[PDB]
Amino acid sequence: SDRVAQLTIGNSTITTQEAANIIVGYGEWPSYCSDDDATAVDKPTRPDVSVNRFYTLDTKLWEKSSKGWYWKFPDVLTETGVFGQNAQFHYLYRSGFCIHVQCNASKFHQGALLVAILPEYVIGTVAGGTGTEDSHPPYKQTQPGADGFELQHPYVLDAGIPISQLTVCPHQWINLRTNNCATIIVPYMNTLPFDSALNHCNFGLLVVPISPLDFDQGATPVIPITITLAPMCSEFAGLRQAVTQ
Amino acid sequence: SDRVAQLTIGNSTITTQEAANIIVGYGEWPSYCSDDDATAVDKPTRPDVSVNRFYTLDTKLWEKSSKGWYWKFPDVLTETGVFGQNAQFHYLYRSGFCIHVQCNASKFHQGALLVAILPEYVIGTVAGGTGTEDSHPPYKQTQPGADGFELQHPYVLDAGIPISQLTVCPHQWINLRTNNCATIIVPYMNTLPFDSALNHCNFGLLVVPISPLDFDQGATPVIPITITLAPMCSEFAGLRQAVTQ
Amino acid sequence: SDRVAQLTIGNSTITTQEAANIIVGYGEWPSYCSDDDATAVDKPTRPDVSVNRFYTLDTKLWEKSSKGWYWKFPDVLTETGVFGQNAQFHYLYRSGFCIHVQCNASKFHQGALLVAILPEYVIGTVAGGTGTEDSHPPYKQTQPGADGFELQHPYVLDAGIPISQLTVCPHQWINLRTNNCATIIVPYMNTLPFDSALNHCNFGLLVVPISPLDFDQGATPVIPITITLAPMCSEFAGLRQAVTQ
Amino acid sequence: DRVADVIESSIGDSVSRALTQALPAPTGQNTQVSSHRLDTGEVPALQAAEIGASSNTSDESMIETRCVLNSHSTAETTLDSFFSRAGLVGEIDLPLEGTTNPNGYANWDIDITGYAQMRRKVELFTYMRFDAEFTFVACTPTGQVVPQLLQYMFVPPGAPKPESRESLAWQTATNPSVFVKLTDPPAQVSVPFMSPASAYQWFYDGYPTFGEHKQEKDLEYGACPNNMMGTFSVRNVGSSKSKYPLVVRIYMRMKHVRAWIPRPMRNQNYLFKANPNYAGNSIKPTGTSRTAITTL
Amino acid sequence: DRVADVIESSIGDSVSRALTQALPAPTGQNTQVSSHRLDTGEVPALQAA
Ligand SMILES: Cc1cc(CCCCCCCOc2ccc(C3=NCCO3)cc2)on1
Repeated sequence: SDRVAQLTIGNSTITTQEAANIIVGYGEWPSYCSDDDATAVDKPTRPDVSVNRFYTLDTKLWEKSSKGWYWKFPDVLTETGVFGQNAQFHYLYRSGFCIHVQCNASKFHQGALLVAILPEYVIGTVAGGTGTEDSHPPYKQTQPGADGFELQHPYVLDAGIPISQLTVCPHQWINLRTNNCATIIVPYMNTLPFDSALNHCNFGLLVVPISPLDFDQGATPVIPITITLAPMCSEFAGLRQAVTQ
Repeated sequence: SDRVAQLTIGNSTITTQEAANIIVGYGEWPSYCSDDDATAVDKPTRPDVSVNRFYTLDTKLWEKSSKGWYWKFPDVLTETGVFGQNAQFHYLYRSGFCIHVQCNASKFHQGALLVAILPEYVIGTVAGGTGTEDSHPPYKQTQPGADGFELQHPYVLDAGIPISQLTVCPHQWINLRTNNCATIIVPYMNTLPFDSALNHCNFGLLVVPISPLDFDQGATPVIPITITLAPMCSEFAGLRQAVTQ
Repeated sequence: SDRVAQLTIGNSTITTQEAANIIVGYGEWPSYCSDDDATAVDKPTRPDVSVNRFYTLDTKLWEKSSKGWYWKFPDVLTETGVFGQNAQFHYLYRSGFCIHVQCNASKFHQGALLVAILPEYVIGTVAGGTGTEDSHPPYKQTQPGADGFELQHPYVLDAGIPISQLTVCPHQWINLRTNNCATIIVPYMNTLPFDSALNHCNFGLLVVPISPLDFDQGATPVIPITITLAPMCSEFAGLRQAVTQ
Repeated sequence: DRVADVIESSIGDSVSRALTQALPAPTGQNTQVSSHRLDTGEVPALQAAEIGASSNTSDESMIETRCVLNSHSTAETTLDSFFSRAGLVGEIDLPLEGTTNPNGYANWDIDITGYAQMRRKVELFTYMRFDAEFTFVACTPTGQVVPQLLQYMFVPPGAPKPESRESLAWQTATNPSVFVKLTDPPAQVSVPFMSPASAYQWFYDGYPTFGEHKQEKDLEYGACPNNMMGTFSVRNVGSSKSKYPLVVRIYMRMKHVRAWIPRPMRNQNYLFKANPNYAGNSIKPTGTSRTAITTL
Repeated sequence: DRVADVIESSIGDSVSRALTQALPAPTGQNTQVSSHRLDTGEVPALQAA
């Protein structure tokens, strides 16, 4: 009664028989905005089930050389579903997330992925190598949306910070000999009650292979990693026309 | 406390470490005949332990092409043991059964058998192919006894009925990745309190491969299926000399 | 809650995830010497943690032909650690032991070791083959200390006694398909309250392959067996200078 | 009367579930007596890091322990203890001859990300709320104290930023200014937590404008206005050349600190302010290196 | 006054833990009536030598 689990939101149900418990970011369940924490005076929308549900956004292929990937969040779910709509139509957005990363293999494969949530995940550049040039990461790199983006210098998380310490963040590991999925529930984290789903990404999801994938030849070589996630307590306000970015 | 089990009747004990619970046909344990359900006025014999025990009747070899087999019941146990005797010596017979079908393989083999009990399992013929000839199945096919009989058109259970619907009958599956045996307890089912073990077969046992057996070469290729069964609450009346058929 | 276990004495902790319970020799936990069971009037030393702890003494390689090994006990731990010291410095010694023999393999290897404790394990000789010569086993064979000694005629335990009956002694088996370690707790057994750790060996530890080790080629062929043990309730008296033997 | 699913519908629950509680921890936890344990079913030592939680194994479960009454204080590890230490965050030059700041006045954009020591400490957290004590140490480049009068002026964003030593803005009719001689002890003043956000944000993963976000504008990524507190302006009070070359060092001591969401400590050298850029060709290991894992 | 680890310190326990008891056995154990048992979860026959 701990390695098996079932997550159900809206009209979606995830199943798993080799889980490793559930992490609750900074020990706090997603909640709605207090009546004294808020400022925006207009009465918000809380679509509920039409937005708070599981969206299986993408699949990556784990290879013996993979460096690791990341997805910025608020963003990732735009353009997709009714959630995406309320996000374009409304100025203000607020919500928590249930992130379920899955990846399975056989008892004969081996490897370990680090799945973490890094709030305010600001990306950096190599500064032109020499570090004299003040370059800046493009809209394509900072906000890749679904499809995510691959890291180029995971050791420093492409931001000059040691990944070795990334675990001070709500994380969980996917060690093939042990489990086949990570589940992290993240509460709304920002210095404001609401913010724009468009120009601000409350956090990023990192999926990095710390112990490389390996297996003797002949075993299925296609080990995918799929990202499924669900907004929780989504609230929107500041209605206007639909804006893309 | 559910995948392991032990069945003990008479002087026989079956063991299993990969069971899938026990089915009780039409949700009813075998009972003896009511004093108001009966008609035959002679006081019956209830040999008890000498007949209500496990008889391991036969082994079949499951192959990548196997079509499936069946055994008619009352019959199957005649000629074998003290049970067989009381059945030949007495006109009237009555009893329930505990059927335990077993078949194991390795965690590297795969396949799935459907084990069902089909009451009043009347057999049909192909009618000479064209269906113009009114042929009839032989005593060898309708009542094969032990050794059972192989199906020729399992899709219709050699009787013009969809096997796809055979599950409305007390059944159970033997899925190699999951278990290695089926256990079904059947109560006496007939429109009469007692009947002749010889000319009437209250039901048939079907063992059919729905998902074919398969495995990479090098793994032991001999996957047998053994049928073990035990009469329950056997009652006999109408004593005379011993009759074979 | 029975296949996993943790043994902790002094500053040592053994771990195991495929245990087979714990045997307590002759059903008795090691105790200290009664005030009326003793004779030596000097007040003893009970070093406690500095001696009652796990000492991982040696590793043997299990091979498809291995005959089996044994270690005499009191002795084995001399020369090693603070225990060894109190044993050389003091005339009288007394103590129980927690013996943890470990050996693991893969779910694809097979074999079975008999791990037993045979009190007063007197060794014999082949008597010059013909049995006319009254030979005697050397100090090297009777008291091998760590490194143990290999048996030459395990069937008779090199002492004219059937190993088939060795199980009337606190034993335990290491069956690879089932577990990967043996744990036996032995109380002080002698006809005296204290005795010399040097010239007397209260018992011997036998590790014998009854079902030979086997595996298909390609699987790691180096299957070691390691002996770890811890004195319990060690008591010493009769202090003088340090004596080796 | 209602539709039920509306009556239960927990939508609108403003309070968070929690799951953890803050307990008193004035001293380090004491150690209690431990004895040998030889049993099955109980494995402290065994853990499953995959879960994402730190090993809860206690010393007592790994060895026979004595009893120790730990009375070591944990006071010096509080945020206030750790942060309420004045540190250099700004430096302003007011030379006589030069290209930097002649004319006799300067405008320092209030940004503490300019110096490595202080920057790294704060970048330990994602959000920080606090008041601060700003101290201004002025003197000549030689470190000499000179009889010169200065005027410091905090210029909130939106206020007229002085364009010259004699700018009208120095009337400082509503802005808070400070007049000090370099002969007087360094000026020190108390600043509150100004900012429309509830906390300053060291890292802002997003943009602030809502536009096209083309190449040229990637300059605005990570730029969060809730952190731009305005500028700090300084001038030698007068209408003629200073007569002495000056330098002002700005030290900041945080107080009444609250911090949230710890992050990994800075790994590579810093390159620019409000921009985590690192030198791609000089990516060094977090620390020292050996020759083999089997040798010190 | 004492150091605690000295107060618990079970060192010096002269009596043995036991774990077994000798019961009267003047005659061989009798056999009691047994009936059929068809159930899961309970496996007498299965052991782990
Ligand atoms: C009198 C008087 C007082 C002053 C100066 C007052 C300064 C108050 C400064 C408060 C600064 O808070 C900060 C928060 C964040 C950052 C920051 N820099 C990079 C992004 O975050 C800098 C300062 O000048 N004159």
